[PDB]
Amino acid sequence: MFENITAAPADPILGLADLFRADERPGKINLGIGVYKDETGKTPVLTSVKKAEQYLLENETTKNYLGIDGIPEFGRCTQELLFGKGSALINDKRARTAQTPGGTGALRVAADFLAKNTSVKRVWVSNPSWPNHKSVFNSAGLEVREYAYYDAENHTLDFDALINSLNEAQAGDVVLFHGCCHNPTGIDPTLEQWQTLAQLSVEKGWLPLFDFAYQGFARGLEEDAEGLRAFAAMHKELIVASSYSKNFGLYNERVGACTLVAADSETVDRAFSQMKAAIRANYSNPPAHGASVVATILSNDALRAIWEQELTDMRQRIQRMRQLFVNTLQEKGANRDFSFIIKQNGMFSFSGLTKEQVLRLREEFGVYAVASGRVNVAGMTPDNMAPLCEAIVAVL
Amino acid sequence: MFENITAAPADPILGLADLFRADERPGKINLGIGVYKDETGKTPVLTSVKKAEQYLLENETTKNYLGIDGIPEFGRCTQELLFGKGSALINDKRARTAQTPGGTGALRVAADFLAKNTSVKRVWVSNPSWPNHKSVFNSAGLEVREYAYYDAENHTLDFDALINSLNEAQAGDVVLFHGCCHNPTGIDPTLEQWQTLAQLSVEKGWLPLFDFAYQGFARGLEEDAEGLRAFAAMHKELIVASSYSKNFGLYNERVGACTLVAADSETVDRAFSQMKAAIRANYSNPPAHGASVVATILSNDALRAIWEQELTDMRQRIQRMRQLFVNTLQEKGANRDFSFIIKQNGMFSFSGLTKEQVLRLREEFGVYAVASGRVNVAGMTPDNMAPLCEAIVAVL
Ligand SMILES: *Cc1c(COP(=O)(O)O)cnc(C)c1O
Ligand SMILES: *Cc1c(COP(=O)(O)O)cnc(C)c1O
Repeated sequence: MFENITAAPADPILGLADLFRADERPGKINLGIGVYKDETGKTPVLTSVKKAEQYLLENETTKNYLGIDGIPEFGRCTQELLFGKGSALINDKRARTAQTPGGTGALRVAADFLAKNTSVKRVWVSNPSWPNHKSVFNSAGLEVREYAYYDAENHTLDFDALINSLNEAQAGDVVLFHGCCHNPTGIDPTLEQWQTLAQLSVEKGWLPLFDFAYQGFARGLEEDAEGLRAFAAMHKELIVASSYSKNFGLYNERVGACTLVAADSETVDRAFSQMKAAIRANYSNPPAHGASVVATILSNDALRAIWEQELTDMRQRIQRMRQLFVNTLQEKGANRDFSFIIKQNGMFSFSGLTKEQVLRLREEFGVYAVASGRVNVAGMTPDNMAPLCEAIVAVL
Repeated sequence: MFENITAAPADPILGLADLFRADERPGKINLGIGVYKDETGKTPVLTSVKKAEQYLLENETTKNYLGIDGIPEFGRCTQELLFGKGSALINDKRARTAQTPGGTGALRVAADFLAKNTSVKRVWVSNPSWPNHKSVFNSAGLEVREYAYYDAENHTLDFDALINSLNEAQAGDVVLFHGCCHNPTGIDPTLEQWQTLAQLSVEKGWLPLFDFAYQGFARGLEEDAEGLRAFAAMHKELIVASSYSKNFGLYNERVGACTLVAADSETVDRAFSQMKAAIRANYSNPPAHGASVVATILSNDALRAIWEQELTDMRQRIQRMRQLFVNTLQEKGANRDFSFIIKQNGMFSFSGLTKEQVLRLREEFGVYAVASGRVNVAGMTPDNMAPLCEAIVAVL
C-alpha cells in the first residue's frame, strides 16, 4: 500500500537543472552543473575513450559476468594510480580493490561493509561536504557527524577549527577526507596539514576513508595523491572510494573503485570477502564497459599518453577560468577580493554570494548558481565570462 | 580495525567454478554455470548487440550522467515488454520504471524502498528460490520467510502446499513470484494457477513482487508475461524487478529495471520519488551502455527482429537439450523417468540426483553440477551429451 508515501524532497541541485532548461534567454549561464564542460559548453567523450571503445567493440567476445570485484587489471591499475607504482602497500599485498558503479557505489559498499562487519556508528564528514555523503552513510545506518572545515571569512581552510572538532571523534569512528579538489570549496590541505592529520589520525584511532573523485584536477595525478599517500604510509587500515567519472569523462558508465587496505595480506583478504558479500547483495557484480575502457587506456601506453594530455587540458582549462574570472571581475569592478578563487582547486568553489544574491542572479540575470553560492568554474567560457561578471558586479 | 573480521562463507555456486577450472581432463563438463552457452560451449555477444554498439560508438557525443531512473526510452520499452503494448497500466500512467544495475540491483532498490518507506517486515520467497534472494532482502533488513513450492517426488509444482503456506502471510507482506522459468526448478504456474494466485493475493493483501529474469526463455516474450499480466489486471500495486542479463546476453553490463505500479498516476509518482532517493544513496544513477544497447535494439525494428530471432534460437537450443537429455538417458538406460525435464522451462532444473551422486559425478567423472542436483541444460551440447548421460547412468 503506497498512498501514504511522502514525496521525497526536492533535489538540492537538480531542481536548478530543471529550472534552468525552461528559460527563453540563451544569455543564461548555468554554473550549477557539477560536470566538466569545454570552451564550447559541451561535455565531450574523450578521444582516448572513443579509441578504447572501438578496441572493445573489435575485441570483446562475451558479455559474461565479471567476478564480484570486477576486472583485475582495472584493480591493479587503480591501486598503482592511488598509491604509486612501487608502493609497499601493493608489494606487500595489503590492498584489495572492488570495481564499483561510480564513486557513489564505492561509498555505499564501503558504508554497508562497515555497518555489517565492524562496530562503526559514526562517520565524520566536513562541513561543507558533498551533500550525498550524509545520504549514503545514513542509508547503511551510520550516523554522520561533521567537522569544521571552511572559514567563510578568509575563504580558507580553518585548520584549527578542524582539528578541534575532530577531538570529539572517538577511536574507531570513520573520518571522511576528500583526496583533493574538496567539493564544494576547492580548498585542500597542504601536504604539511595532511601529514599532521595523518599523524593525529593514527594517534586517535580514526579509520580514514578517502573520497577521491578528482584525481588529476588539482595539480597532476601523482601530486593529487600525496595526501592519501601520507595517510597510507602511516596507517595499517584505510578505505578509499575513487571515481573515474570526472577524470575520464565517463560519468554515466558508472566507473569507480572501493579499495580496502588492512595490516597484512591476509586480514585484507578476510575483510575483502565480506566487502564482496556486501556487493553480491546489492548489484551482484559491476558494469564492465566503462571499467574496461579505463583498464585498456591505462595499460596501453599510447592510449594513456593521450588520456593524460586530455586531462591536463581539462585541468588547465579550469585554472584559466578561475584566473579569467578573478580579473574579469576586476575589470567590471566591485569591492571584491575574489583572488581566493585562484587558490582553490578543481571545478567548484563557493563564490561568497548570499542566497539572496544567487536568487537575483537566477531571476534577474539568468545566471544559475547553487544557493550556497557554489559555482562550477568549468561552466565559464571565455565568451560568457563578461555577461557573467557583469551580472555579478551588479548584485554585490 | 579489521583483524576480527570473519571471512564470508564459501560462495554456494562459484566454489564449483573455481574447482572446475582446475581439472586436467577436457572430458569435464560444467553444468553448474548459470549463464547460457551455445552448441560450441561459448557465451557469445549477440549480433544485434554488436550492431547496437557500433551505432552507439558512431553516435554518442557525451557520457554525461543519466537521470536517477536512467534512459527514458529504455523505461517505456520495458514496461511495453512487461505489460503489453497497449496496457491500461501504461495508458493510465500508473507504472514508473527505474533502469538499474541488473536484476539484482532492481531487487535491492525495491528492497530498500520497501524497507524505508512502507511497513513491510517479511518477504515470502519460494522454497527453493534463487539463493541470492534471501541475501538481498536481508541486507535491507526485510525478513525472508519461504513458501512451499516444489514437490520433490512428482517433480512438479505442489500447488496445494504452496497456497497452504501462503495462508501464513499477513496483509502487507511481500510475496516474491518468479515471472517464468523458476530458478532453480524450471516449474512455473500454469495460467490458471497464476489467476487463482492473482485472485488469492488481492484477497489476502499480498504486495506481489515479480522477479522476471528470463522473459522469452520459456515460451516467447508475450506468453512469458501472461502470469505477471494476470496479477497486473487485478492489482492496484505491484513491483517487478526484471533483468536483461540473459535474454540479451548482456550479463556484465548490468542492465535491469525496477518497475513500481500504484493505484494511480500520482501516488506512483510520489512513491517513485522515494525509490529515486533510494537509488541516489546507493549508486547515484545507472550504467548507460547496456541499457542504451537494449533501448536501441527494441526501438529499431530491423534490430529488434534480429534480436528476437537470436532469442528464439537460444530458447530452442535449450528445449532441444532438455529433449536430447531425456532420451539419451533412455538410450544409456537406467530406471528413470527423467521426462519431467521436458516439462520444465528455461535453463535450470533439479536433476533429482542426491548430493552424494553429484559428488561422485564431480569426483569420479568430471561432471560438475550444483550439490542440489541443479543442472544448467545450456551446458549440454550434442557432442557432450553422451559422456554426460553415461556418467549419470553409472551413479544412479
Ligand atoms: C562526483 C563525486 C563523487 C562520485 O561520483 P560518481 O558519479 O558516483 O562517480 C564522490 N564524491 C564527491 C566529492 C564527488 O564530487
Ligand atoms: C539471474 C537472476 C536474477 C538477476 O540477474 P542479474 O545478473 O542481476 O540481472 C534475478 N533473479 C533470478 C531468479 C535470476 O536467475
